[PDB]
Amino acid sequence: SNIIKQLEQEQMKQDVPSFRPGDTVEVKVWVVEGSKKRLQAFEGVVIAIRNRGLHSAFTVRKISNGEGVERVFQTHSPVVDSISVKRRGAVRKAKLYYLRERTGKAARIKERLN
Amino acid sequence: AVQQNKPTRSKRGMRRSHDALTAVTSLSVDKTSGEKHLRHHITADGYYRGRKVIAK
Amino acid sequence: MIGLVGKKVGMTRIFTEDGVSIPVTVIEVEANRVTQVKDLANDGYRAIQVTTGAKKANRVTKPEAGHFAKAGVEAGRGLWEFRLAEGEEFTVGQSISVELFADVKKVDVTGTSKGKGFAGTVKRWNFRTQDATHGNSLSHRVPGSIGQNQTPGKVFKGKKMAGQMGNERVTVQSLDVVRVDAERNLLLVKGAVPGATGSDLIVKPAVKA
Amino acid sequence: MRHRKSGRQLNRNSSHRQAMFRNMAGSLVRHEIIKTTLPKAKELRRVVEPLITLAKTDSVANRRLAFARTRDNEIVAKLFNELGPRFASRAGGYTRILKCGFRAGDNAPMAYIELVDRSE
Amino acid sequence: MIQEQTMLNVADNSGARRVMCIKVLGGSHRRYAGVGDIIKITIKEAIPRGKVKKGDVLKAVVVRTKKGVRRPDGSVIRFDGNACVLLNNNSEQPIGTRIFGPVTRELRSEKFMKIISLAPEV
Amino acid sequence: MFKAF
RNA sequence: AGGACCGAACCGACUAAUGUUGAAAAAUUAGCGGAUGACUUGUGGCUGGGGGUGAAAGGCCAAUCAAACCGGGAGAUAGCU
RNA sequence: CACAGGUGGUCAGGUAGAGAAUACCAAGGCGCUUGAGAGAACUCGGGUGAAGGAACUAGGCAAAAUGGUGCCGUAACUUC
RNA sequence: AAUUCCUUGUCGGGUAAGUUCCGACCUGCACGAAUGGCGUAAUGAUGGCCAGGCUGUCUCCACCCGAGACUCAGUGAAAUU
RNA sequence: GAUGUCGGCUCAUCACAUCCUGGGGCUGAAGUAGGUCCCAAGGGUAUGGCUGUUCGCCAUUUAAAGUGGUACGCGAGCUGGGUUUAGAACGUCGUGAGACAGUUCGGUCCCUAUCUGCCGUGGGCGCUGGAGAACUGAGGGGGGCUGCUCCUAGUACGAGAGGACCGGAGUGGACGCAUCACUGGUGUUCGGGUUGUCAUGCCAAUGGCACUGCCCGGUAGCUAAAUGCGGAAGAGAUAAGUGCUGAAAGCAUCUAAGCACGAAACUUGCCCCGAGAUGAGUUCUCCCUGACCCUUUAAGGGUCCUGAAGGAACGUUGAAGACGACGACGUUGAUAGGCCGGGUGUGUAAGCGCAGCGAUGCGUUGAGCUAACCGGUACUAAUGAACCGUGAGGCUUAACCUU
Ligand SMILES: [Mg+2]
Ligand SMILES: [Mg+2]
Ligand SMILES: [Mg+2]
Ligand SMILES: [Mg+2]
Ligand SMILES: [Mg+2]
Ligand SMILES: [Mg+2]
Ligand SMILES: [Mg+2]
Ligand SMILES: [Mg+2]
Ligand SMILES: [Mg+2]
Ligand SMILES: [Mg+2]
Ligand SMILES: [Mg+2]
Ligand SMILES: [Mg+2]
Ligand SMILES: [Mg+2]
Ligand SMILES: [Mg+2]
Ligand SMILES: [Mg+2]
Ligand SMILES: [Mg+2]
Ligand SMILES: [Mg+2]
Ligand SMILES: [Mg+2]
Ligand SMILES: [Mg+2]
Ligand SMILES: [Mg+2]
Ligand SMILES: [Mg+2]
Ligand SMILES: [Mg+2]
Ligand SMILES: [Mg+2]
Ligand SMILES: [Mg+2]
Ligand SMILES: [Mg+2]
Ligand SMILES: [Mg+2]
Ligand SMILES: [Mg+2]
Ligand SMILES: [Mg+2]
Ligand SMILES: [Mg+2]
Ligand SMILES: [Mg+2]
Ligand SMILES: [Mg+2]
Ligand SMILES: [Mg+2]
Ligand SMILES: [Mg+2]
Ligand SMILES: [Mg+2]
Repeated sequence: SNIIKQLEQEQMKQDVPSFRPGDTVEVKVWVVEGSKKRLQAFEGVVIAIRNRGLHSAFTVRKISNGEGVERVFQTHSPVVDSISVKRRGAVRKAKLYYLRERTGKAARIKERLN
Repeated sequence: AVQQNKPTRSKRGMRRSHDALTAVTSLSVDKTSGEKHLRHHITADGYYRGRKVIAK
Repeated sequence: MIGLVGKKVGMTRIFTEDGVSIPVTVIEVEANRVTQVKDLANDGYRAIQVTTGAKKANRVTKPEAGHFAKAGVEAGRGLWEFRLAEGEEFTVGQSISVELFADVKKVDVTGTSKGKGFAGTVKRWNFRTQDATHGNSLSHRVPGSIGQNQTPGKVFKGKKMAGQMGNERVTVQSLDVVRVDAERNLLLVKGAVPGATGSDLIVKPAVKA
Repeated sequence: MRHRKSGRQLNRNSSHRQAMFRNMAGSLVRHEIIKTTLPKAKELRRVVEPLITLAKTDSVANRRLAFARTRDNEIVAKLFNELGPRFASRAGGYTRILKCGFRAGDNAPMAYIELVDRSE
Repeated sequence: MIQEQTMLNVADNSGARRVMCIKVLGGSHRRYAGVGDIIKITIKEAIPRGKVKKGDVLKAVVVRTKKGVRRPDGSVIRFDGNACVLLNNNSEQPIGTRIFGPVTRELRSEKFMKIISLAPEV
Repeated sequence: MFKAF
């Protein structure tokens, strides 16, 4: 699969930062409003990350206007511009799917002060 | 579920035409010990490919 | 129009500046050496016999190697034929590469499907499964009735039944050509194609047009 | 379907299958040569050989890991004291399978499995 | 994936709390209604003194689903619950005057520009 | 088993 | 105190599946009812066929019951096959 | 029948537990008299499941679910 | 109505839609007072109906773990004809 | 001396007196939308509430929710709710035993497939020397549905309301095919958390059992809900039908001679099987160039020499597979395992120190472990051979190469 590796390698984003499950991440995504392009910020807690090279993706959960929302971002897609870690959280599990059943105080994540 | 007529000897024989066994095509000879054996199997005295694989 | 024989390297994702992701099957098309030309005067039809790849010299039968020697070509994986229309001609030993598809918008891909072995009617023919409860006795996913009593007194030919599924030639039509990379002998086609990774693959111009 | 899957079930559940190879693996370490059915010998390769690789480097953590996979201190001592040093230079392939006909009781195919350095 | 017998929350102030889908319009044997699809619904719970009452048969457009919405780049947007906006049966126009919760871009059509304008997010 | 009346 | 309550042994047999040339001529598996009482159980005894016994289903009376089983009248009779 | 049935008493260990339930063990006794491979349909006994949640069906059949201690609290109807 | 033929009677409730269910009407084919009438707390492996929870019951099946099925060695049936 | 019922489920197949889609004639057909008749069977031709129901009514959809035959198709395929055993009760009839196309509650659905048929998959032989490949395509099968929006055009039409045909574009429903790149499911062969108990002497650390003990995540593979594609244009001959020229019949007349158009039907076009197509085809390569002996002297038998092409067998095995089969490889070798490196998944191992009375926390440390995956590596196993298969391939005639 060296052919696939070269094809995927040539189009992998290079400025991807380092982030982990449980850290609050803000992602800038291109949104097209007619002819004019625009950027909107989606900020939330990273509850799941899959690393597959070009096919890597991560899931961000946020509560917006009283409704829970989950977005699965393709990290290397051109749609996403930059990733910023506003806060670093310490968790014991790779996947935080249990957060879906909690809200408010029960959903708090302790900060990772390494 | 069960037959309506007794099948004949002929039908019985034809069904058994494919039940015949096949003999081993040939038997390999150990390079040094000299006993005939199945290919890729050790000989009676434990030899294989000219080396005494098994002590017994 | 003449096609080419390639190998299913795998599947990949191609990103576009507009933000759209195109799933592309990567097909490697090495040099296609023509081994024989079929003529009306001798064979009754116009076609070209081609071979691709290489195979170990210890396993090329001189009946096959002699065929390659006749055309002065190195033995390939196998032999395939393509029909010739009125306007195209070729010479024995000519090497054809992936640029032939550089001017082709759509291609036709054929290959052997993945073998599912002995498949039941539910999997093979999308038969509806019967009740899993409510008294059903050993007939949860059985085919059911297969006839209409005495009047026909038989099962009609072509009745859908359990049997071998897959492992057969299949053609997928009207696949967009995303990109042609003649510097690495690769062809990218949108969508999936029959067969597993590394299987022989035949690519032809879209007949449907 | 069985596409690209590995590991023979051998008509046993996971618990029984795991236990059998733990005992058989210890037997091969204790006795440099054993007799068993051909399919079992092939499956055993994926159990005993990794243990020998673990014994290549001697450490408290590795010994405890070996103990968890054999549950026999005598085998663990054999792995790290004798087998490890002997196979220090070999890059895998610490076991060899030899076919020895068929079992009289049920005609099962039998094959000897042994360490490659049994020569003495 | 919205079918018959599925319960949906109401994302508008028409007065209904949760409605019951009774038909997936737009085809024969059609069984699924994603975001932006119109469905026939019956109101099950509603607030008093609202402009709609329990037992009314209307149609609504799905604005949020647990199964989520797929984007061209492969990204998927999921919501914690299914929601819909009630529409007038004859004119297929929104009945409520305010939308609750985030809305998805797939309803960016001339027939649903009213919902997008009134939506709080995107 | 069966009956016919 | 209780023909009281929950629940094992014990005695029952409501549902489902399996089995239906069964492991079994009535069972197994998972649930289920009673479980100090009109309870259950060991040993022995008594009631005999137009009779017994029956909280009553024509149930049961040795895998047999709108009249048990065995022998006899008997080679009943059969305008039927 | 070397049959997944039936058959009355006596003895009653350890940890957890209200317990002779249940789990793992002691003493003690066993692995049930065809095996070896393969890992198709289908059947049997089980595990998990995206979104929906009785739309199944004669019928929520079957499955899933509830499940223990204390403490708070508990309606109509009651022969109290 | 365990009783009603006509009959899915008529009206109301429940459902988006109810030959069933609940309430009422009385035109009771063919209720009725110890072969008992009408009520009735509690009880029921009892009949009908509804709701919450719950789910592969289903939309629509997918995967997996075991015992058969399949192959090899040994033993070796049956109904039927 | 036995042909098992209503309905449901599953799976269907045919007819055309056609429900939708297609082509037309009339219309009391302005348009839109209808009415009626003709041709057309290629495809398609609802989910629910009540009831055992078919049916029917009702709710809401659809381009339409066609009518029938097939033992009122289909119980050695399922179900057993209804009828139609034994129990019991109501009303009713009878003095009574009992009885009721009256109503109520409860109530055993057996069969391991011999043959035909059908769905798959092999063996044998044949195709006239043998062998390895690629093909021609006689034949056969699969596929054939359709909505909505936009443009043409608010144009034709109409007083207005309303509102096109004919042609284009886009996006859907259902169905079918393929595949795992993505989103997910599963993942009892990968990590981790945790309850009870037992054991490894003990602490520590681990293992067994308890549905995988209960759980949280998960690689490969499989897979749909996931995402790619498909139905067609085009051609030929036509149905109903509309026409050209044109007589029989000075006219007329689509017809008798001669021409043209005409539909999802038909033959092709697209996809798949296919020379057992015994009518057994074609093309391109490869292999064999010896002695004799007998009489029943002929497509004769037999001995010696010879054993080619190739195949089979065995072994390592496969995203091939029930078994056969099929594909890869066998040292002149990456076929499988292991090994090395990497990637995934889990989430900071063990040991030791540092803080705390302690549970525990922190440091070493994104550590340790890591299945099927990726790129490599002969460390292990794929043996030197034997086995099968031969030695120039009938006759007649013809056309050539000839003497
Ligand atoms: Mg396969
Ligand atoms: Mg049964
Ligand atoms: Mg079953
Ligand atoms: Mg016939
Ligand atoms: Mg077995
Ligand atoms: Mg276990
Ligand atoms: Mg009591
Ligand atoms: Mg009790
Ligand atoms: Mg029981
Ligand atoms: Mg009686
Ligand atoms: Mg008896
Ligand atoms: Mg007499
Ligand atoms: Mg007599
Ligand atoms: Mg026994
Ligand atoms: Mg116990
Ligand atoms: Mg299995
Ligand atoms: Mg689910
Ligand atoms: Mg239904
Ligand atoms: Mg139940
Ligand atoms: Mg349960
Ligand atoms: Mg009433
Ligand atoms: Mg009375
Ligand atoms: Mg009682
Ligand atoms: Mg056998
Ligand atoms: Mg008869
Ligand atoms: Mg046609
Ligand atoms: Mg209906
Ligand atoms: Mg209901
Ligand atoms: Mg019938
Ligand atoms: Mg039936
Ligand atoms: Mg039948
Ligand atoms: Mg019944
Ligand atoms: Mg009568
Ligand atoms: Mg300890």
